[PDB]
Amino acid sequence: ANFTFSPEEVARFERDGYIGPVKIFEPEEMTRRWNIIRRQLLDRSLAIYPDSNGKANISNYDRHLDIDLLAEHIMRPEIVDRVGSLIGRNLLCWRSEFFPKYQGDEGTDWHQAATFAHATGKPQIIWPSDRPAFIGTITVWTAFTHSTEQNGCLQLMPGTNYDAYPMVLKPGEAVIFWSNTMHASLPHTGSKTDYRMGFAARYVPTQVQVYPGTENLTEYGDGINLEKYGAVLTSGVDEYGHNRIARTSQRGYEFVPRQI
Ligand SMILES: O=C(O)CCC(=O)C(=O)O
Ligand SMILES: O=C(O)CCC(=O)C(=O)O
Ligand SMILES: [Fe+2]
Repeated sequence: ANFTFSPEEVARFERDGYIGPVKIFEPEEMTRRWNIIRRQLLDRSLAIYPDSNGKANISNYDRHLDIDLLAEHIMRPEIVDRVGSLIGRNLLCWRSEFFPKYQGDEGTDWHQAATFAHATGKPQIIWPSDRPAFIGTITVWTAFTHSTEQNGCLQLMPGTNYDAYPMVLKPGEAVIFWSNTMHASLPHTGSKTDYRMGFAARYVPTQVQVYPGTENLTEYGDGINLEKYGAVLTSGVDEYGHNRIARTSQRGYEFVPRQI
């Protein structure tokens, strides 16, 4: 079993800043899992972040650190072998978050997101640098429900300032892109019972510093509390040790690095 990208695939990712759809799970399997996960999300008894109104809580950040199925999701070979083909075999999953969309939600115009924390503007991800430090993170956006044009799917732009495709996904399919890739989104114009649920997991090679400058902090903002936070070594080895790391989830799920 190997899901590394071909030189071709890797090439078009380099060209577009994204690649998708890529199958992670069969639609029925994804749905089966999401049926469990959806209910488990409700129990926060072991969630690493406390009750708050910050987006870390409201958008359920890093539940892969306490929900078994999410813990397994970020470890999946279908995800890891692919991301590894892009930024290396020594991979860290430093975050996961949910992206729901409901009837009436508006779309967004063309833009690119930054990895700075909203509450403080502090950079969350810092790459090694000679002066400006790169701050991007490969994001794996998995459709837990279908992502359609009708329910507000994302929009990606081919090629890379200058030199409108809808990324529709079936449950279990994912789109992989740099967190700062140019994108937009359509408004949700479907029925009120048709919600879209995307689960995003973000990865950075081991040499990247996650949550820099927080050595003596816990309360970080936006509901994020680093006390029980740790990045997960998804594959390879960590020759750095400069990041908070979680070898095990709050429920005892052991994260055994995959040797692509
Ligand atoms: O969900 C949406 O409607 C837009 C999402 C978006 O623009 C983003 O995640 O960068
Ligand atoms: O994950 C990202 O790309 C940005 C995250 C962010 O801005 C935040 O958590 O406040
Ligand atoms: Fe966006």
